[PDB]
Formats: sequence, C-alpha cells, structure tokens
Amino acid sequence: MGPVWRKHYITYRINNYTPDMNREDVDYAIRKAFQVWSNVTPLKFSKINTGMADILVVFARGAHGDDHAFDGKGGILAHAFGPGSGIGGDAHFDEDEFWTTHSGGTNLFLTAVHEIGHSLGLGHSSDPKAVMFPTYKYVDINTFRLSADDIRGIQSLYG
Ligand SMILES: COc1ccc(-c2ccc(S(=O)(=O)c3ccccc3[C@H](CCC(=O)O)C(=O)O)cc2)cc1
Ligand SMILES: [Ca+2]
Ligand SMILES: [Ca+2]
Ligand SMILES: [Ca+2]
Ligand SMILES: [Zn+2]
Ligand SMILES: [Zn+2]
Repeated sequence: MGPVWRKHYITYRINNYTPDMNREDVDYAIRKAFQVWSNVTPLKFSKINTGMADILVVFARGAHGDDHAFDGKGGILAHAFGPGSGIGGDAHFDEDEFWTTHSGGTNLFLTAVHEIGHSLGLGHSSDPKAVMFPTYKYVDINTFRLSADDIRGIQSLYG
C-alpha cells in the first residue's frame, strides 16, 4: 500500500477548462467522478476556486512541466499522481483529445473516474470490468457502476 491521503476532506480545483466542452459540463463531469469515489469511502470532495487544492485538474498538451509528456491525439488520454504534496494528487488530461459528455471522442467523466482513482492511490486492476483496468472503453455513463474489485481496492485504502 503506497501513499494515501490521511484526511477525509479533500479539495480539488479546475486549473483551466477544455474548449471541447461547455464549462458547466466539465464541472459536472468532474464533480460526478469525485462522487463515484466518495460514495464508497469516508472521503468528502470540495471544489475550490482559489488557493492550493489537494487535487489540481489540468488540461494540457505535449510537454507540460512534468516529466510525463502527452502524445498528441490518440494514445495516452490522461494521467494522475498519487497522494502527496505539491503535484501529488494532481490529474492532467491531454487537450489533444476531444473530450465529451457522450460516446463521441473521449468521455471526460469516465476518464476522470479512472484518474481520480490514481489520485487517491489506486493502481491498475487486471479485471476488465473494473474502472481501474488500464483500457479505456465507453460504457453508458448514466448507468455506470464501480466493480467489486474497484470497491475492494478503494476500501482497502480508506474504509
Ligand atoms: C472504464 O473507464 C476507464 C476510463 C479510462 C481508462 C483509462 C485507460 C487508459 C489511459 S491512458 O492514458 O491511455 C494510459 C494507458 C496505458 C497506461 C497508462 C495510462 C495512463 C497514464 C498515462 C501516462 O503515464 O502519461 C493512466 O493509466 O492513467 C487513461 C484512462 C480506463 C478505464
Ligand atoms: Ca496536489
Ligand atoms: Ca493523447
Ligand atoms: Ca481537445
Ligand atoms: Zn502531466
Ligand atoms: Zn491508469
């Protein structure tokens, strides 16, 4: 068990917004993605608009100031750092993707659920039904649900 947040109230901040989507749909997708994990743990997530948040959400392209460049359209979608100070927790989404609320392009909500998993300390699962499986695939977002493996993983860290 590597790093974990040692506190229940976690803050996030949207550094910048992708032009691919309506602003309120970015807010909603990110908020919903946090709720997925707060529904199975004692963690509480609050959006802040100024100051240092635990989890900074960034849309960036190519080389963006960390040692982990993005690759243009396709390939890598996003990445996140495990719990820690500074860049720890932060979630970066490749702006060269086309982010959406639906099945077109790459679904922001689903990607965010996977990346926040990493921000909370989760690795990857070998279970293709898990949100933490290392392969993106679209599933109807209105019906989405964590797998038993994802729940066991997060509860092993927090509950
Ligand atoms: C079920 O919903 C899901 C949604 C998204 C994903 C998902 C799958 C792949 C990526 S990915 O970006 O194609 C990817 C691919 C291979 C290894 C690692 C990754 C990234 C990290 C990329 C980096 O180091 O810069 C990751 O796992 O977070 C991102 C997100 C998986 C499942
Ligand atoms: Ca951080
Ligand atoms: Ca890419
Ligand atoms: Ca884009
Ligand atoms: Zn990055
Ligand atoms: Zn991953």
